[PDB]
Amino acid sequence: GGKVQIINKKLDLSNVQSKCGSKDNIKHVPGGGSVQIVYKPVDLSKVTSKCGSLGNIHHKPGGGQVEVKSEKLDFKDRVQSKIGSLDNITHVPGGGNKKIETHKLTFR
Amino acid sequence: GGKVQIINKKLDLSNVQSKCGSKDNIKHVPGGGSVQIVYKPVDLSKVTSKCGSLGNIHHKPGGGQVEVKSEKLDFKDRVQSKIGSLDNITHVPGGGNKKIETHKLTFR
Amino acid sequence: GGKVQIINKKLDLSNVQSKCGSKDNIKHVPGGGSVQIVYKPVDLSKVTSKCGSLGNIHHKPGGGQVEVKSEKLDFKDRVQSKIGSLDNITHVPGGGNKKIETHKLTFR
Amino acid sequence: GGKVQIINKKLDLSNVQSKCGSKDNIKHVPGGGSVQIVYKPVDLSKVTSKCGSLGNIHHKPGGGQVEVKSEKLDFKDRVQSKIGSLDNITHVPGGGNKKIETHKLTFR
Amino acid sequence: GGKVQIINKKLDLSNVQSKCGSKDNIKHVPGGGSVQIVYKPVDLSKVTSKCGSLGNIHHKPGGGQVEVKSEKLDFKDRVQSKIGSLDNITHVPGGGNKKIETHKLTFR
Repeated sequence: GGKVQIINKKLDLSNVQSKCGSKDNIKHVPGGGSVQIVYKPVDLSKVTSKCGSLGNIHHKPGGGQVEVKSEKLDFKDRVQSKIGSLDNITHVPGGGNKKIETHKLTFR
Repeated sequence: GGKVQIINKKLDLSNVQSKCGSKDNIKHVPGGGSVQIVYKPVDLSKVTSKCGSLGNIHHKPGGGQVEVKSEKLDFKDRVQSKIGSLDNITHVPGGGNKKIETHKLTFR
Repeated sequence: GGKVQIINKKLDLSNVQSKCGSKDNIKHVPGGGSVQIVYKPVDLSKVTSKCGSLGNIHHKPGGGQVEVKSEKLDFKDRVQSKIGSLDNITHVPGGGNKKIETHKLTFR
Repeated sequence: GGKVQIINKKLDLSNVQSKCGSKDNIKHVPGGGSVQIVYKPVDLSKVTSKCGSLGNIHHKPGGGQVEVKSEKLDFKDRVQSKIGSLDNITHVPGGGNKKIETHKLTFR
Repeated sequence: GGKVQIINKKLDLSNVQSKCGSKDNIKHVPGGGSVQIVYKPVDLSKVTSKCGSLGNIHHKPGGGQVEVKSEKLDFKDRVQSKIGSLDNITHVPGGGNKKIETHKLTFR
């Protein structure tokens, strides 16, 4: 028999803002010969702006209802190999250099 | 029989702002020959702005209801290999250098 | 039979602001030949701005309801390999250097 | 039968601000040939600004309700390999140097 | 039957500010050939600004309700390998040096 009464009269709301930055993986790479790896970028963000808003309204006297709201994420990883491997690289941004040598003699 | 009464009269709200910075993994890399790895960037942030807003309204006298709200994240990792391995690299940004040598003699 | 009465009259609220900085993993790297690894950056932050807002309203006399709100994160890691390994590297930003030598003679 | 009465009349609130700094892992690295590793940066911060806001309102006389709000984070780590290993490196930012030598003779 | 009455009349609040500094792991590293490791930076800070705000309102005469609010963090670590190991390194920022030698003769 209880009464839940909400009265709103003459409400003036304004200027509700929310801002988020950029999310770039690889961007503005003038260099070369590099190894850049972005592995599993998982995002569950939320940028929300609520102005005079109400949530769910429930009127369940003696209900007994079962409500389940679940979010499951399963992305377990098991690495058995090299992710980023760079070898035998000569990188000379300069000029006029002489006799730049790299060697890799593997006798298995 | 209890009464929950809320009265709002002549409310003036303004200038509700929320800001967040950028989230960049790899950006502005003029260099070369490097190994850059971003592994599993997981984000669950939330930038919210509430202005005169109300949450969920529940009227459940003697309900007995079961409500479950769960969030499960399972991304366990098991690494059995090199993530970032750089070897046998010559990096000469300068100029005029002479006789730059690198050697790797592995006799297995 | 108890009454919960809240009365708000002639409320003037303004200038509610919240700011957060940027979250960059790898950014502005002019150098080369380096190994940069960002491993599992997990974020659960929240930047919120509340202005004259109310939470959940519950009217449950003698309810007995069971409410569960859980957040579970399981990302245990078990490393059995090198994450960042740099070897046999010559890095000469200068100029005019002569006879720069690196050697690695492994006889297994 | 008890009454919880709250009356707010002619309230003027303003200038509610909260600021947080940037959270950068790797940024502004002009050097090269280095090993930089950021391992599991976990963030659970919260920058909030509340202006004339109210929390959850509960009216549960003789309820007996069970409410559980839990947050569990399990990311135990067990390292069995080198995280950052740099060897056999020549780094000469200067100029005019002569006969710079590095050697590693491992006879296993 | 007890009454909890709170009356607020003609309240003028202003200039509520809270500031926090930046939290950077690795930043502004012009040097090279170094090993920089930031291991498990865990943050649970909170920068809050409350201006004329009220907390949760509870009206539970003879309730017997069980409320649990727990936060559990378990990230125990067990290291069985070198975290940062730098060896066989020549670092000469100067110029004009002659006959700089490094040797490592391991006969296992």
